Amino acid sequence: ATNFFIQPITEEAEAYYPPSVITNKRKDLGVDVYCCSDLVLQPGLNIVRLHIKVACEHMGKKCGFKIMARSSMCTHERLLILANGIGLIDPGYVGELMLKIINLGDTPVQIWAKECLVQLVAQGDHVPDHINILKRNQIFP
Amino acid sequence: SHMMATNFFIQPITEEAEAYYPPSVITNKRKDLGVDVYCCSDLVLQPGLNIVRLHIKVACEHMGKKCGFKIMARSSMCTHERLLILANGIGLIDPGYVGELMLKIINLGDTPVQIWAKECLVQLVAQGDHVPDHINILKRNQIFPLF
Amino acid sequence: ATNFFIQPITEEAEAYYPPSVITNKRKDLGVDVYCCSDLVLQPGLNIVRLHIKVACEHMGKKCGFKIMARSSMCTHERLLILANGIGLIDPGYVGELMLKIINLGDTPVQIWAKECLVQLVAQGDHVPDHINILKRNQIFPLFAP
Ligand SMILES: O=c1ccn([C@H]2C[C@H](O)[C@@H](COP(=O)(O)O)O2)c(=O)[nH]1
Ligand SMILES: O=c1ccn([C@H]2C[C@H](O)[C@@H](COP(=O)(O)O)O2)c(=O)[nH]1
Ligand SMILES: O=c1ccn([C@H]2C[C@H](O)[C@@H](COP(=O)(O)O)O2)c(=O)[nH]1
Ligand SMILES: [Mg+2]
Ligand SMILES: [Mg+2]
Repeated sequence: ATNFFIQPITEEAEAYYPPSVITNKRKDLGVDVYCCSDLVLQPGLNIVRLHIKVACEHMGKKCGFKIMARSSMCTHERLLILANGIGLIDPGYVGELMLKIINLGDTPVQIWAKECLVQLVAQGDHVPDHINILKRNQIFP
Repeated sequence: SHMMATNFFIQPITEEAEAYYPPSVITNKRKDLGVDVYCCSDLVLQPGLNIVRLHIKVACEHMGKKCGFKIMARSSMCTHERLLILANGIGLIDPGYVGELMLKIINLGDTPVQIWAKECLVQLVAQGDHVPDHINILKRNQIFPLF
Repeated sequence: ATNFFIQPITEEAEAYYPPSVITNKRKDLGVDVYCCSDLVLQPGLNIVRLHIKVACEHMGKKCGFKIMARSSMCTHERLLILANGIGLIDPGYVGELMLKIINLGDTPVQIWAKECLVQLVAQGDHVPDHINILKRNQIFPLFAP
């Protein structure tokens, strides 16, 4: 009914997205995605790449989805917000997912490749059945 | 296929909340998407991140199954003299959560600002943006199975 | 299945919303919407009118929609966000769309009438099939109380 397809673009992303078919059994709404690189976020705006191409599918038809902050993105010591509130991904988009993150604080803050700052939410808030992680060399299903 | 039922269940947790949530069934005949929700207590929010308890337990139900909901700011939250925004753009609550609902509010200004018990800074929106049919305001001292 | 109806309220809106029917051939989720006049946004809160009445309809029934920033609204030289994150428009609202924009920088920033800072997204995120731009000088029952 509702499935995601994630393809790592970079060598760094490959370390975090080994090819795999995840069945979403706890029925999580959002698909957490990694930073894939350590980065230092300056006060103000930061362009943050997510190292992945993503396709979402609902009832067998390619559909859009939304990039949303995870609850832990903003903590007391890290005042980080998604510049656009919600990242709206149109079904026709086939490029790399990109983030704009504002560090509202006065000093830089460190993020680690292992962290998931944001989550992918299918158009319509449909809970995903499967999350397909494709090979870098692979071909989008 | 054609028409589904969507309902919210709000249960007050504190004595302050009982003032704003008398046991009641609210019918949503205006077909508003969101469910306004009170602060219940006067609070001073410091610059930066503030964790605000909402004094309620919330369940959302769609087609008879417990579902998630979304916390969204109301227009009244941010005023010229009170630069307030929801921390995570939109709050995302999973159906399994049965704790007290909490806001993450960022005070963007340099000075402390006040929120007041009677204000609704935020509204609850069912997973998938379904218009609620009923808002059930449950008695405080009750055991309810959906929680 | 899912249609937007946009009606310009002001003469400034008419500069950007000529009467026409737009097809959404790319199947984008959002409907880009213009500022309609040049504005100076001071540091802190700014109330910004959008000069339009909008109705959304899905499967023959009036529904809600959401105002969302476009990723181009915020750049290194203009630190702009929507105060409310997402603007929730109830299916019964038939007045002018209004925006609360926070300029997080320390200096006024200039936005131009032709820029589209936000987009409209149907309730439930349904892809729009048609975007109808209605004539200003007309009363339409979809916008009745
Ligand atoms: O946070 C975001 C928002 C959008 N996009 C991509 C997918 C969209 O289809 C495309 C154009 O978006 P606007 O510039 O029209 O918002 O950019 C992102 O990668 N990240
Ligand atoms: O804005 C929010 C986000 C989350 N939660 C609840 C639901 C989650 O299951 C639980 C854990 O969230 P963190 O401790 O990760 O914030 O808190 C809230 O009450 N408000
Ligand atoms: O950014 C926004 C949010 C809301 N509204 C309109 C549509 C809503 O139905 C109405 C009341 O919304 P609150 O004041 O309840 O957010 O205001 C806007 O014009 N712009
Ligand atoms: Mg309201
Ligand atoms: Mg677009």
